[PDB]
Amino acid sequence: MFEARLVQGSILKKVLEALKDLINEACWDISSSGVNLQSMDSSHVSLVQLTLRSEGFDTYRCDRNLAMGVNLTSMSKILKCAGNEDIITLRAEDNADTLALVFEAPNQEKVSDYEMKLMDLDVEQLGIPEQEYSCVVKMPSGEFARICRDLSHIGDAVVISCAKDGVKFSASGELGNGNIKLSQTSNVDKEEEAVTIEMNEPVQLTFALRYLNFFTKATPLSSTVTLSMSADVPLVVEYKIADMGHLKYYLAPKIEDEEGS
Amino acid sequence: MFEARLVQGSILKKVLEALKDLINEACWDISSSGVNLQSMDSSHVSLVQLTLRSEGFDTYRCDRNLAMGVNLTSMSKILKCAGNEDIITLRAEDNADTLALVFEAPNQEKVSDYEMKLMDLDVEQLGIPEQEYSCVVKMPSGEFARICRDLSHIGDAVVISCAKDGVKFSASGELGNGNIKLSQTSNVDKEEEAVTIEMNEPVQLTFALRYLNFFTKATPLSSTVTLSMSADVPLVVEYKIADMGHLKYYLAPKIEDEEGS
Amino acid sequence: MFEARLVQGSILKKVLEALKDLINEACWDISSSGVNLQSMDSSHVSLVQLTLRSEGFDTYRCDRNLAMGVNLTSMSKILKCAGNEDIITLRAEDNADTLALVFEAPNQEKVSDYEMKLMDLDVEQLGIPEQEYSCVVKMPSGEFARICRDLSHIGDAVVISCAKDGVKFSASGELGNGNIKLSQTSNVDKEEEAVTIEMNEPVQLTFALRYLNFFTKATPLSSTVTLSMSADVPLVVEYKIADMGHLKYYLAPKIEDEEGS
Amino acid sequence: HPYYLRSFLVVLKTVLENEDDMLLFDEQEKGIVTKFYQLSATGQKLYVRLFQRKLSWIKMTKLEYEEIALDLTPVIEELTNAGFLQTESELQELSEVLELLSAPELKSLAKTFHLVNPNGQKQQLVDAFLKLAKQHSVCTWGKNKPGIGAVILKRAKALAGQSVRICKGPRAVFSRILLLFSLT
Repeated sequence: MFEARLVQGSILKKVLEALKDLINEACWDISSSGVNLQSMDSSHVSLVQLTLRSEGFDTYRCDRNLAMGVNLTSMSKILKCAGNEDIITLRAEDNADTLALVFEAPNQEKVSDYEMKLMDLDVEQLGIPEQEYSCVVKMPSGEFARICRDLSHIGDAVVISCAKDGVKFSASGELGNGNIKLSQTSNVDKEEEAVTIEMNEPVQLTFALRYLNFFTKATPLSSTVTLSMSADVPLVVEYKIADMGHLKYYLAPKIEDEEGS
Repeated sequence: MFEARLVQGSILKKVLEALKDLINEACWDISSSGVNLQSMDSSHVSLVQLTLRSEGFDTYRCDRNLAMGVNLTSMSKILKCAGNEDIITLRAEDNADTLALVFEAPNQEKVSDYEMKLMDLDVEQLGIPEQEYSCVVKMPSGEFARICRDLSHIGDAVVISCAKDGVKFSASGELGNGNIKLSQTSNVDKEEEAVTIEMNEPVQLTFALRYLNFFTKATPLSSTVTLSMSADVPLVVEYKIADMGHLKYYLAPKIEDEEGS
Repeated sequence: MFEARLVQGSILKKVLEALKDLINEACWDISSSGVNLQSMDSSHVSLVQLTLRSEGFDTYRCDRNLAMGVNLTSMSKILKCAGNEDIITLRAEDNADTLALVFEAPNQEKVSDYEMKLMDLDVEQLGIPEQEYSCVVKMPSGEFARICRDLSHIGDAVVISCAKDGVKFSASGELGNGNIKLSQTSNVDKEEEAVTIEMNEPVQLTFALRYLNFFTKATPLSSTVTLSMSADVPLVVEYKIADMGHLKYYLAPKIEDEEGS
Repeated sequence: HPYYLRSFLVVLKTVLENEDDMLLFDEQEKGIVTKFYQLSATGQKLYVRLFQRKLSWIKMTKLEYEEIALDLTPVIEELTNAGFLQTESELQELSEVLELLSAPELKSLAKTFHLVNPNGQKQQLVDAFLKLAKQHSVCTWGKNKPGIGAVILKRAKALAGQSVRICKGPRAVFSRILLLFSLT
């Protein structure tokens, strides 16, 4: 019997927004140690992984490992009906095709219950090759969302050059070309201001901005994003959901001959 | 000639938006008692009644009774140009051909005048019956509006159930089923943030959600909304217009089809 | 070479926004006196003049007078990327066709660099005759900005009828007629609330509104419009750009004989 | 139409009296034509009409012809069994199904994908989709399974539904027949 009591419903509310437009259907892999989501987009180019642990859950009970196929758009519709302060009581019955969402009003006057139907998708056990990253970047989430939104107008591709003096974002289009670069923060102790860059070898790659805009819809989840990248490896964007888990994205670099042909 | 001075222009403003999307034409029967409006809706389903007591107005005078056929959509457009804190001075002469609006300013530095064209309409009066109701609920206006929009994503039929400890808002759509219950609390000193139900006999009805969404448009008028229903009796939704008057909203329940057979 | 350093980057953003919907391409005439622009509108109805004196810029230098044809639409999109407090650093070199805009964050942590592609436009200069006007009115920008928007819902022709004790922005339409009459104010401590009017002859005119709505998009630049007209002379709307320059707007009055047909 | 029924069969039964015509047609064509007469009298119309029509994978939901029946589906089953009306069956051809799909439907399919400029002119989205065929490097993120095109055709057939088409063999042989009849 699956029964989870989550105090901060906004945390679950935010997650669905990040997945609502990028993925429509996915398998909700659940274990006795926490939740685990992992799927691919329709265009089959990006990988999303969610590592929600069990410690953050106020009440966790997973008698057996389950996997439920749930319409992400359908979940978002139901989730948006719960306030940003309620107590989620997601609770699932063994092979019943019924996800009993229960919204607990902190005012303790309103009782809200919903049930949604479960689809039957198929699992593909996506292998995730652990592999180190030459260039490591952490910098506050808003500016990254700012930068990736600004360069959308000028172009469609971005050249990220992990320079030791500062990461520089460049795009080229028929409106012109523009480069944006930052400087490593030295004295500001605020964790929401550091632009620290870890350097192992210089790297330059290319990515489609239509997906970078999709990724950053999860800015309210955390203040700092972590970018790790190296030669011929997919881009990884990392968010830290407080202390209950992390939300990492995977973006394969645009092949260097795609623009040639 | 008819002259009315209203200090609170926002009150008259808030009235129009509620009525603008539901009713196109109306007859404003004007007497020394005050302002009256009764108008059967466009789709020939719901009924809207409006009353404004003359005593609440700062200045009021009407020698002989009058009812004007006035376009709701057009006259609503004009008031959008008036500030929320103006001192409206609705005036219309005995020779009923045009309507004068005398929008003012709090600083008495800018005055605005507008002229409205009247229309001749057939005054079809319907005698509503005055009777007691089985289950009556007073509960915060904002919460009711939130409930209506939330269940609107599930189905098109909310099932009302006056119960022991509150109401049993129930949505039943193809995507799922949604049950929401509000616990009856009365110990709260703030009457605005309280729900009180008087019980005489249990009765269960159903109404379409499309009208319920429109019915909520008068939300800013007041913080508390009163609901009364009984067996085979149209639903009653009333908004208390400060100390000015009141607005009642009528909707007959659907006939439960023999879907069980 | 041409180098300009403006601390108040908001001025350029607001200026660029104002001319977006009225002018597609313009030739920027620059001299040692400062930046000047004169480009008659796309619809071939209104004339726009804009001037920037040199001393207003924190740092200004220009070896030879140049004239660049800039796609006005593209400039704003690049400008939209700049923040509300950056130090714009307009710079062009020799006989190139590339505008080098530079945005600098106040904390010196984020350096934004963009480049444009100039285009060749014919330099068409139109004489501006200087003469005296009949009614000159200095009135707060927000009040007028409200006025033009308000009268749009009625019709498409204002009738300004300057008099000895105020203004009478009347209008008319199929819905009716709206006569807004502001009252002359003289005893106000602040200059952002005075509507001082100087008149020699009474004047009654007529103008097209859809331009006027475009015409007030420069509202955030100032809070004091210096609108002025004379007999058979195009309307003059001027905003004082802090201590930077002036942005004057020209519109010829409409002919009454066209309204007869 | 009576004229459609009246003529075609008349054309065949007058081209029947010419020993040269059989001298120029093999036994297989003769057997097909015998099958064609063997077809039901009311089943003649569906092959009679669509033959005198545009050759394309087109859905039955668009068809409105009712003078035979509103639910003449079993006749189409008979035609498919005999081997004239190829149903959905072997539909794995990306270009054909994209032509089959409708423009608003194409826009919708673009929305659920992450293409560039998912709002343009009909064929432009089609070659934009065919551009996605240049692939088999990113679908190899995990398992190889290169059927990106399989995914697109699956979702399109779900979007489109059923459709049919005429086999080239019959079309060709009766085109030969009526052109010999014309001789012009």
